Amino acid sequence: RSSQKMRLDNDDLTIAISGFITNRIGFAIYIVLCVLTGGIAWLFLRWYPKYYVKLVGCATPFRDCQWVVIEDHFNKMTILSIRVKPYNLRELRSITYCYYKFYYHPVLDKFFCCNGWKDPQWNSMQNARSGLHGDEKAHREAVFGPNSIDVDEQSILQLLVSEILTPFYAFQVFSLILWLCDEYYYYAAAILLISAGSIITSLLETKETRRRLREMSRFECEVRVFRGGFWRTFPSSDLVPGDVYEVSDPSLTQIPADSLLLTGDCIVNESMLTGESVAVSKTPATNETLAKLNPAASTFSHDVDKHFLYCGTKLIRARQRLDEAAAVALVVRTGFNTTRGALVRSMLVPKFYEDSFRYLKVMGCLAGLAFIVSLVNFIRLKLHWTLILLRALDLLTIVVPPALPATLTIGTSFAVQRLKGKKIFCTSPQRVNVGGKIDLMCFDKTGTLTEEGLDVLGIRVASRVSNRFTELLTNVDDLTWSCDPLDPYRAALYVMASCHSLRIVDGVAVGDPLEVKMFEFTGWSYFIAGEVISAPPAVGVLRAFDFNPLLRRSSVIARVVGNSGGYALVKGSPECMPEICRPETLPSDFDELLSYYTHAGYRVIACATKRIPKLNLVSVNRMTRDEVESGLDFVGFIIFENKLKPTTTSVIKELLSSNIGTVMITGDNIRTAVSVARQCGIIEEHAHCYMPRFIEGNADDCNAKLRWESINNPALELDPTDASLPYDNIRNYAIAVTGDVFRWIVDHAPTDVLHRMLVLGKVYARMSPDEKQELVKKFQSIDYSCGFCGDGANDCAALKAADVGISLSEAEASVAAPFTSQIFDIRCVPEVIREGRASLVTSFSCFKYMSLYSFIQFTSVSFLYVSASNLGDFQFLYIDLMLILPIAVFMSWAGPHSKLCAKRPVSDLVSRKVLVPLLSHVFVCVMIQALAWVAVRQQPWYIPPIVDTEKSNIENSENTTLFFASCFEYILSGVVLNAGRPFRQSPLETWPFLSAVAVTLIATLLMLLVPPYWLFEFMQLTWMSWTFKITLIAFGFVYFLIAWTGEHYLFLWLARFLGRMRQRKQRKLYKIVKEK
Ligand code: BEF
Ligand SMILES: [Mg+2]
Repeated sequence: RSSQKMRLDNDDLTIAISGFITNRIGFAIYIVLCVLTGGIAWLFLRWYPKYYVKLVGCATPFRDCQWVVIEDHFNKMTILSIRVKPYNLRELRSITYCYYKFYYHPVLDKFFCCNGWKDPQWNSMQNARSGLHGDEKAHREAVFGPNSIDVDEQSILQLLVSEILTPFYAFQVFSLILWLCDEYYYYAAAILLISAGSIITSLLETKETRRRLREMSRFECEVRVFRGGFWRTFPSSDLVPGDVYEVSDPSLTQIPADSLLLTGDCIVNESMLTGESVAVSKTPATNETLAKLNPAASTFSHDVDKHFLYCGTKLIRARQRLDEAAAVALVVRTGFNTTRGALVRSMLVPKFYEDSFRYLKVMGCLAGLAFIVSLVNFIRLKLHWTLILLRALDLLTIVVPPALPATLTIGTSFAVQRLKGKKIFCTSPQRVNVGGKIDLMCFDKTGTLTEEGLDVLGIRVASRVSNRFTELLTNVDDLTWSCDPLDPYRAALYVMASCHSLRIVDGVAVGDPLEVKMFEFTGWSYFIAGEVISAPPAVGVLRAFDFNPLLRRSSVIARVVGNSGGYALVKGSPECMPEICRPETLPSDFDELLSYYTHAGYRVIACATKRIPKLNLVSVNRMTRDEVESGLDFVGFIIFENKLKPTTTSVIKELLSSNIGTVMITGDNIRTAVSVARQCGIIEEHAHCYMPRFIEGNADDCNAKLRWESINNPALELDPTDASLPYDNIRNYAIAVTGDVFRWIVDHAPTDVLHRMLVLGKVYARMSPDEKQELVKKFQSIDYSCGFCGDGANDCAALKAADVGISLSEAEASVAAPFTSQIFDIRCVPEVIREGRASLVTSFSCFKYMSLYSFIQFTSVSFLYVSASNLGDFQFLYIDLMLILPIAVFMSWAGPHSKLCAKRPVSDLVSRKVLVPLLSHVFVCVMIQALAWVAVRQQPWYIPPIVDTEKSNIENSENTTLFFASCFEYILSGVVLNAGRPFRQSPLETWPFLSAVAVTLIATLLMLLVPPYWLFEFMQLTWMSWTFKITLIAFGFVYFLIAWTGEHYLFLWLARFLGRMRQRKQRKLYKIVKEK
């Protein structure tokens, strides 16, 4: 065999592998053998390697191969090499591509994806609790390896060539060489140092930020592993499949590796990997799950899910110790194979400046014509042969300025610093300019909009005087004073505060996460719990009949200090309670209130009490459970909820103000996602909802029909044959799609169902990571640009597909986003949007200015190549150093405004609104230069330029006039082409830029009006007339006025005028279509 095609199911790649030996016996044209090119051939074949491979390697079978080459379906090429190890076949020939680790098979002569995955013959029969008896940490750790070591930025060269190395290098290097050959001492060095400093600074900054963020993601833990029948502590990075450890140990807080409980139980919280906001319980494996276990499965059935622990899931509680341990666990998948890991690896597999590429190619095309005409004129004047190339090739390096990327990078860093000054850290500087075109902002529910746990909302009390519920009573302070365990209020306070199996450790209890929050809601101090000292008596606890799967309630026998008798306090599930309680106490509104509080997403809990007169140390053990819950008295409801973060609503309001659509994408259920949306503002307060349900046939059938119904009032609907419009509070509505209906729609849709759904859909629930990324792709296909404020691994993949990615937890693997935040809130988005818009407008301003610079320079030179006399060699330097770089750099020294606006900056460079003002600025600048030149042509003397010689003489009156006019144009155009009040702070407010402009203009005025004689010789000036010296000032002033008035009024009007003359986004059509 000599080739192979894989099939990668986790991410569709279908890679192609082919093996090649190293150089031939004769390799005289190898990359370094082409030393005549040196680095040129290296550059040529670094990106496109087909010639590289055809030059070097020939086909060899995989048995004797020396390096393999990998080809995915993007037609993107890569080259890897095999490794070698001499023990268990006699050699593990293998390769590694994007963290997939492919093993050779000496028997069938093909590659395999880790031989699939292992199900050991010794493991999983009945009892794999023996442990790794002997040497099974060396003979088996070689195959599997350590736990999730990512990369150390393989070499600096890839980072340099990807993040920083712009395509402008070739012409820039040629320009530096030409200037070196043309006696440019100062400016070549200035350009080289500025570019090198900026690039090295960027590379070092990004490397250090990446290191700082990656070091925190290690999360290394310690575990008490069985080895050979002994108990030994070990680091978390020393585990292989078939190795037992223990869970009940207090020092453990996160599951090390994906596992399978064998003895005991536990309660865990899988929030981040799935999205559910409810803690889950686990149970052992009964020798039937072990046989029905294939670790290769992408997602398990319900049983094996019920017995697994997922790596990274937070451990809440375990069966406590009796010196021993009661929660052992087996290890099945370690490394990248873990479910949390597989998202990280599959994230990295898939690999505006093109406008600058267009400008570069157009400028090169124009430089061709300029070169042609310059050579024609030079050969017409038959000047010295050497001087028919150098000064006839400076045209190219002055029509394609090389100082552009440096100033763009500096302007970007002036915003990256402001971002890092607000606790927001950026790991990819390019995305800042993408922040100014966000037209949709997607969120997540658990962890970003709302806190990650359940919080008690209030207490409802079933009075005994009138069988009617009472108000919400959100605070215990009002609870204590309320009156009518004979009093139901106290019988509710006791059950909230006492009656729980909590084990306090450090003044804050640890245990089941439901009654804990209840305990802190009570606020008392904790086998007796005395009330807060700031009148409630002291409660005593005797014995607890705790939770049972069959009977959903728990009970406690308590004794008040003051009273002689005792009480039985029970807390349970309202579904089963009424058959226990005394029927003449239920307030007849039980069903309605329960249904109301359940159909909104909340969760409820019922309390009941029973007085018992005779209680002693004997009857406590004598009486069984049934007598405790024989007949009791209902008290009321304890209502949970999913609390919002305190500041989310204001941020959502401000985003809705500035005409930015918002949607919510979650993984929880829909019944609470709708209510969470309705509280904050994503859905309007009175807007209806509409859900699509299969009228007949599940997602299996391709012919199934879908009915779009309401939620609050069934039997009502909007159109299905498809209009997504109200059939037959009606102008506003929103569609909330489940997680399987969306899959069926994307599988089958008339392309109008999908589009109207995507325009109207607001609250998606039960969505999976692949569903999330397909949704983001469809969102971008209808011509959006959607940011994503995700926080967990469950939505890591989407964070890569979005245009702008934010994150809320740098600790976990959500570092995929180009951004990262250290203040966990939604208060992070408006700042990013503001900075993005300001950076966009500043980048366009600087780009237009630096592209007008070239035309100024070219016109000034071309008025002079008629007589073959350049500007000089020091006026060039003054213009290119003291005039451009200060103005161009300091024009980006500002910050964004404080408040958002409904407006939006332009985003397309080649549009008919960024280019027309530029060309008209050119057509006023050339007008004023040629005007001054004509003004000096006739009225003043000395106007003859010296006839052509071997050395192009440069002391004329056609040099000095077109040097001052050019200088004034540089300064004033730099002032005018600015970004002011609409998206930045007022220029008058910030001093650096305006003071730089003032000092430079004073310098020029001093050099013109009364020039020092030593400087009058240092440059090649010539004497002028007082009147003409005033005239130059007048020309500068009128350029200022004309440029300002045109830039604010004229050229935008002419833009629309020419657009209308030329008259002779897939969405924003559907909105009008469905306006009703
Ligand atoms: F925690 Be979220 F659902 F990504
Ligand atoms: Mg999550």
